[PDB]
Amino acid sequence: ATQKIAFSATRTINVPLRRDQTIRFDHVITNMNNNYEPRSGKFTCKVPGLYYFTYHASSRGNLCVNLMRGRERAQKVVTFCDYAYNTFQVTTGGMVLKLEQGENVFLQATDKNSLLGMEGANSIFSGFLLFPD
Amino acid sequence: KQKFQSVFTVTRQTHQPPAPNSLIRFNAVLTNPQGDYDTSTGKFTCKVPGLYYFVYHASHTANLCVLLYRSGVKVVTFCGHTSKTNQVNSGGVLLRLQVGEEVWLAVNDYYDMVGIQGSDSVFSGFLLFPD
Amino acid sequence: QPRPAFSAIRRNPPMGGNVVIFDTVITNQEEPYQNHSGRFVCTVPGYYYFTFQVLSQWEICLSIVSSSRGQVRRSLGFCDTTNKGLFQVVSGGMVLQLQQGDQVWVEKDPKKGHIYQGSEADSVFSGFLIFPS
Ligand SMILES: CC(=O)N[C@@H]1[C@@H](O)[C@H](O)[C@@H](CO)O[C@H]1O
Ligand SMILES: [Ca+2]
Repeated sequence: ATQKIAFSATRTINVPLRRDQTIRFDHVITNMNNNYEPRSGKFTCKVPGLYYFTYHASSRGNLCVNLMRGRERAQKVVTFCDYAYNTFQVTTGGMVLKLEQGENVFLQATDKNSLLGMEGANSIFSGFLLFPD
Repeated sequence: KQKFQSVFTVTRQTHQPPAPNSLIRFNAVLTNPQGDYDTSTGKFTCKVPGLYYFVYHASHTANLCVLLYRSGVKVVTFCGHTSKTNQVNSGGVLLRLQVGEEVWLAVNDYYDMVGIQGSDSVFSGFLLFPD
Repeated sequence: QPRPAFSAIRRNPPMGGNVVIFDTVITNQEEPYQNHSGRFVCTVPGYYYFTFQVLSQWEICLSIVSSSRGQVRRSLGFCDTTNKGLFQVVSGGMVLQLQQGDQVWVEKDPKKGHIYQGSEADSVFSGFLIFPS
C-alpha cells in the first residue's frame, strides 16, 4: 500500500551457536524498508503496528529457539523446541506481535543449538507488516 | 475489488506421490478467486505485481525435500526425514514479484508426499503490498 | 479501518473436548480471539490466514475447523506420529474466506491428541485478515 515492510533472510553460516547468542540470518532474499539488519539478525521496528514473524529451520539434532522482543533489553515471547535423534528435520514457528517503534525482534539460541544453514537445507527468518498503527 | 488482490490455498488430493525431481502439482483448490494458481500446470503466475508471501505444509511418511522456485531459480529448500511415521515439512518466503513471474514447488530425489489418513499437504500464497 | 489479528499460546489450558484451547493471549487486535473457548470469531468479512505450530511428544493430528451459522465445516488435517516421546512440532495453515460471525478453531483427533504441557516450550495459534471482501 504505502508503509511496505517485509523481510526474508536465510542463514549461511555453519559456525555453532552458543546459548543466548542472537541467531544471524546473513543472506537477505527480501528486505523492503530495510528494517532488518543482516549483520545482527535483528528486526527493528520503525513503523508501529501489527507484524507477523515466522521462521523455518533445518536441523540434524535437537533445536530450541527463543523468540525475543524488546528495546535495549529483550524478553522472550516464546520458546519453540523440535527434537531429532540422528535424522534431518525442518521445524517452524510464527507469532503475531503488535510492536512500538524502536522495538527489536530476533531469534536467540539455547543449549539445544543444532541448526543448519546451507544449500539443500536452508534456515530462514521472515516478518512483515500486517497493519500500521 | 477482487481482481486487485491475490490469494490462494491449494492442496494435493491424491495418494500417489510426485515423481522424483519434478514440479509438485496441487490439484484441488480451497480458495483461488483470481485463478493465480493454475491446477493444470502446477504454477502460480503473477497478475498483480508486488510483495507476496508463499508458505506450504506437506505431509510425508518417507524422506521429502520441497524446493520453491521463482522464474526458474530455486529460492529455498527444506527437507524432512522419516521412516514410516508421519511428519509435516514446512517452508516459506517473501518475494517481490513482477507481472508474469512464475512460482512453484518441486521435489528432488526425496519426493514422498504420502500422508497418513488425516494428514494433508497445502500450499498458500498471498499479496501483501501491491505496486 | 479493519485490523483483526491474534496470536495465542498454551500454558494453563482448560482441558476437555477436542477443541484445542490456547489460553494465553499474546496479541488480540480487535479482540477476535476467545481465550476461554479457543475460538476465533470473524467480525470483518474477508480472506484470513490461519496457522498453528503445536508441540507434541507422542501422536498428534490437528485440524483447522470453521463454522457458518453454527454448522461445522471440517477441513484439512496435519499430523506428527513419530511417537518417540521427544519434542516434535506439527504445523499447518490456510487461507479461509469468512463471513461475519463465522468461527474458527483448532481441533484434535480424539485418537491422536497429545499436546505437550509444560514450561520448556510453546504451542501457538495465530490468525490475521489478509484483505476484506
Ligand atoms: C484460563 C482462561 O481461559 N482464562 C484466562 C484468564 O485467566 C485471563 O485473565 C484472561 C486475560 O486475557 O485470559 C483468559 O484466557
Ligand atoms: Ca523433530
